[PDB]
Amino acid sequence: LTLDEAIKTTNRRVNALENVVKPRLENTITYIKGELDELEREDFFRLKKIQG
Amino acid sequence: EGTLEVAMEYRTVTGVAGPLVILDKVKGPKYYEIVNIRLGDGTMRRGQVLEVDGEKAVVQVFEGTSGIDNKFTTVQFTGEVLKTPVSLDMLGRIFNGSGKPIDNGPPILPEAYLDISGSSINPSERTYPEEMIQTGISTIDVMNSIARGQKIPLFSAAGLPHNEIAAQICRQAGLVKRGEEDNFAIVFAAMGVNMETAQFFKRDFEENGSMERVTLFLNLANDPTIERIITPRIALTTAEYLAYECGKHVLVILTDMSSYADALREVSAAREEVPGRRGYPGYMYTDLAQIYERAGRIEGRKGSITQIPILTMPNDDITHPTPDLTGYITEGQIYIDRQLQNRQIYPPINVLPSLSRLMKSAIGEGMTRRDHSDVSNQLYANYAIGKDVQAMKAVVGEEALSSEDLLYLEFLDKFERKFVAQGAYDSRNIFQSLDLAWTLLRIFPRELLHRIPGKTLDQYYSR
Amino acid sequence: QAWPVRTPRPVSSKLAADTPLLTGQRVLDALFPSVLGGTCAIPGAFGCGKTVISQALSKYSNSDTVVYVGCGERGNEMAEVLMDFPQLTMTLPDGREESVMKRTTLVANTSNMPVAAREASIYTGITIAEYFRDMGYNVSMMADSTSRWAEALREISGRLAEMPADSGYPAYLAARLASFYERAGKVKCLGGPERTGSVTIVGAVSPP
Amino acid sequence: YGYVRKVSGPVVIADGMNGAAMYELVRVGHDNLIGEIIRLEGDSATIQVYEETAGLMVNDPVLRTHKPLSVELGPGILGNIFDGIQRPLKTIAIRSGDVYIPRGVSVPALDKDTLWEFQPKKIGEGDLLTGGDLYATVFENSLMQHHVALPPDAMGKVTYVAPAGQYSLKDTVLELEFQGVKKSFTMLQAWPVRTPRPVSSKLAADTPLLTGQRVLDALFPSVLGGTCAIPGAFGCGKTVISQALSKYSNSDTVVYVGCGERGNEMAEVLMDFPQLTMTLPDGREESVMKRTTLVANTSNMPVAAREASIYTGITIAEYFRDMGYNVSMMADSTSRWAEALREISGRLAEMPADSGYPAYLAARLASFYERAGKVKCLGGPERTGSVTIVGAVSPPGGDFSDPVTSATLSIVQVFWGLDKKLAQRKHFPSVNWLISYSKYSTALESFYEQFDPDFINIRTKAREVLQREDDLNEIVQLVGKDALAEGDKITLETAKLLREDYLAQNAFTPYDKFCPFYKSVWMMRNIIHFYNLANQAVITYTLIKHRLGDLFYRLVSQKFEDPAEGEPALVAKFKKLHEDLTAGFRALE
Repeated sequence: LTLDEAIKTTNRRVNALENVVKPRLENTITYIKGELDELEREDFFRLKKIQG
Repeated sequence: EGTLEVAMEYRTVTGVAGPLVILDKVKGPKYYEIVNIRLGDGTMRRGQVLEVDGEKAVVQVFEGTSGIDNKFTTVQFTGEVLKTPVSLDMLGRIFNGSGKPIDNGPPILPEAYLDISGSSINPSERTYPEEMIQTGISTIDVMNSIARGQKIPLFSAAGLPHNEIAAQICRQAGLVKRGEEDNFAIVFAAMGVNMETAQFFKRDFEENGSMERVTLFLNLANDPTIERIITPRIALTTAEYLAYECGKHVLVILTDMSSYADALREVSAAREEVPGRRGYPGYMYTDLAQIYERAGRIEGRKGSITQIPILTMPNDDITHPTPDLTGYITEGQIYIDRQLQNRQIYPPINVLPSLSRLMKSAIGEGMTRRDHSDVSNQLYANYAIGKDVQAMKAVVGEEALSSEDLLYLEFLDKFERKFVAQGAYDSRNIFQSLDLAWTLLRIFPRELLHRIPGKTLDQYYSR
Repeated sequence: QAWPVRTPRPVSSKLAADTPLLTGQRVLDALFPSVLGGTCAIPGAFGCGKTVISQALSKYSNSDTVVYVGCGERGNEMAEVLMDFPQLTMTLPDGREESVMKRTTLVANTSNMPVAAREASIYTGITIAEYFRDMGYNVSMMADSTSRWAEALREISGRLAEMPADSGYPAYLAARLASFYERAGKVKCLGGPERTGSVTIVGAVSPP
Repeated sequence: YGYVRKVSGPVVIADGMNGAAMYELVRVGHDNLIGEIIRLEGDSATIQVYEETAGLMVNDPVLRTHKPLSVELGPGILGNIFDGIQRPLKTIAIRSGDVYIPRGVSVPALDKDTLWEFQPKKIGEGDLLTGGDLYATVFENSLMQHHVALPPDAMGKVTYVAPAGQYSLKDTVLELEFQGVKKSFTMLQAWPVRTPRPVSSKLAADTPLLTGQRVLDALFPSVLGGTCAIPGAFGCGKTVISQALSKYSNSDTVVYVGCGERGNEMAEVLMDFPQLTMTLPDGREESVMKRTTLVANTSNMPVAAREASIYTGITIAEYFRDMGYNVSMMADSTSRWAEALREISGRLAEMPADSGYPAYLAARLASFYERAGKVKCLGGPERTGSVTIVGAVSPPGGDFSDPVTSATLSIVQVFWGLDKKLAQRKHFPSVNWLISYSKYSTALESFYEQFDPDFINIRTKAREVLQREDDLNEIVQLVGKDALAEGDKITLETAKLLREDYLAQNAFTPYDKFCPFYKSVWMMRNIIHFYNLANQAVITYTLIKHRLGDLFYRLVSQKFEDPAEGEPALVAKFKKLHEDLTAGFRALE
């Protein structure tokens, strides 16, 4: 019984929890770098264009 | 007729930066006028005038700005937008990215010069696709079928056999036959393909003997990145001439649409335009529309343009901007799974994300069977339940599959084993495959089936 | 008549809407109802083909008139609409048999059509519905892919080199979209008799 | 003629250059600082100077070169050491005496005063010749004969042929006239790095790259003129494979290209190559440097030179292939090259793309990699060479998701996949069989069957055994070896024997330093045939295991045999061992 419970918990952690978190980390990385960093350069580039 | 004029040759080139060549003192420029630039060395390359302001002109050269001298290069303004000399004789030949004949053959004698990026069809005159297609592969035809005029791409990550699938479809392409002059003529765009893939395409097409009805627009990765953007335009313009202006149905194929997306990204980053998601241009939706949104059937003409693009998820992610916008525009998806490839299945078509938004009209009584829709819906829906059962078995154990869940698991196993798999040259007919599809649906009890009514399949009979 | 396309049609006094929109769908009219005069919005991410709900609502709504003004949508949907609305039919309380195409107009421009015309599409649609409302009817619309009229905004803001606000969209995007959506609602019209027509904005926003 | 006007860090603006051309290299200042032209706005130019621009003076002269970034080819290209911008490090060190690289060195790429033995072909003084014709060959050194190809984009009837003798590059070895005008050609050819070398036809690769390692030769073969990828960051596997390629590979030449790596690492590798020596099949002993060229650009080198080193190396490889030699390039760190490109893009303020790399990174990597392949030569006499790239990759933390890694995996046909886990487990080959693949096996099958029609079937069976190895792995993991059947136990034992006896090499040991394809094929046959013959007998696994001890020892020793006995003796021994194993498996059944 104890081994069954522990194996269920371990399998759930391996399959559900970690594979739930890692996409969340990837989406958070993409949202910050893929958008905010790109916008910051674009904003500054447009400002430099205005100055020129 | 209005008297002709020789194009003015300028030498006032007064600035080069990136891929953009600046000019000054231009006398009466024209937007998107094609200009061929002759360098001081004498070599010539083409280019378009992107922005026209005052008497200036910001030209985007094609073969690259390298070798352009601000006091020895000459630019000639033809005064006309880019035009592809389409002709009926163009069939059975191979052309470069811009259209240079590369089959050691004489150039095209144009029946009519036609401008690329032709105007849209008045949607009042637009009609609806109403006929199925016999490509020669079972799983695409049986479920998420393709209509004669329907656009639908292939989603397949890098390294997958999607090129082989495209070649097999093109070689085995044909009408349902339920005629040869109007039979499928295939325009085969090739944006950013490898040299080995190019030789493979040429040899495979020459081997099937259907060179008489197939046109190759090859554009290697060695060719300039901007020249890849005009390859789909030229291919679709030639397809438009063949279909609407000559009659024969055209099955347009474009490989590596992700390469076209990369070309768009490079060109946009060159001019420093407003970036959408993942740094792609903010107008990529409109460009992918102007590429894709030409498949269809026009009312007054008997032609039909069927579109079968081939995308490639970069990180094997459906959320990437290119496949996402495509799925927004492309009216359906035929999906290819790497996981099924790991199981050594030659046509790794995963049917769970694959749906044809026009299948509801391709099916009917004129073709197929009256139980097509319900059987397709069941083999589409029970796969998800089988996947859920597999996940539950993985996270709990083999004992979790009850008298009902184990049935779903067996359904999934047999569905992945027999139904999806097919021969590398097997032309599996619909009814012979639909019998096995019915058997797969009948693995589950004939009363637990919720969505399908029993009578629909009961009209059909086994053996 | 004639009317500026950006200036809203004048009215007597807007008033609260208290009549449900009988869409004929279980989910739309049972759990998450909509009122005849309210504003809706369907995200419908890629691959969902949200326009099926749009077409069903236009076919089977209790609204007297429908203005399907799909902007940036695929032409095949417009072909489907033009092909099926006449051959499809509905019945009225008088007992006669008639088509739904007798009351549906399309101001739609496809995605391959020029970009700048999309804002004009949206505004012409809303003004035509406003006119049909001032007639007194319970007119409604549904603008397919209003998010395309944000690509239309930014593809112009880029040429003007306006300062990007968020993801490239200009700053006034929310302001303009509110100015569009805020034209719905039941209202006593101008002049007698006491018409009390409404208008419904069932928008569709496609997210990346 | 030409003076600077604005010097803002690397960027330099020079007036009075109306005739300048885009991407034309230029000499800046008295110190002869070298930089490339970027924008030609107005009558002025714009130059980014590679070396540090500190100390430039306004109105200091700027001297044009009328040539893009180019490399001077010809005799003496082999053996030496060159920087990213084609600067001979050895001769610079000798001339300047000191160790530091002078800021503004002007030493020519190859010594134009040294003498080389020259002899023309049988061509006549009034014959006709065209671009790519091989009119002479030169003994640059022993056993590395150098053909002298008439440069492309040059043709005409022969006017003068230099008779055989001692000559230098400054001598006018050839003169000819196409039209009434006549041109005289020396032994030095200049070619821009960006422009590829002219080709007649891109052939289909039809000969494997015998690296001398069994795992690469048989499990995941690579073909001449084919791309290759290595995830090399630790374990010295990149050094091991580079040494194997230099010493035993079929290539007649090797061109190592190192960009932007650790300086001491390049010191170690550039001191390792001279120590490396290879014996000739004729029994002669040579030095690998006599056929090796090295282009090393450390991190201290200017970023533009770091980006240009790869193109310099690939152009050198193409020039070598122009005379039909089989040459292999080795990009030390493509990740460093991509980082250098990123730094250059950031300098140019180009719009950032995915993960910060410029949007053309994938396109430029594909353009570079597309130059590899077996190609028919240009001009007569008829011959064919090849250029194969074995450029490695350094993914961050091993995550094959960075754009460099993704593009490389999308372009490269064959990926060998060194694994740090095997290195931790003391694996000399360190090649992970679970991730490596060879997409060129379908094209190579012609030669594979011509050599041995059963070899391809053996390879397929070995792939199936490897696939079942992990299956048996989790089988033992979950229930143990007890639940394995006799056939399953035999399959597991054979997979373990293959992994620990043939799929792994011993490198350092003299007997397993080089693995001939003959020995590899016989070992694979003696393993797979024995595996089957034991398999169909299911017989108790314990009984056959007890009675196959001699057969197991023979199978293990089938790789312990040194190549001294040669192919005829080792093949006979392996055949006898296989026959004995078959007899023992069949008679005892």
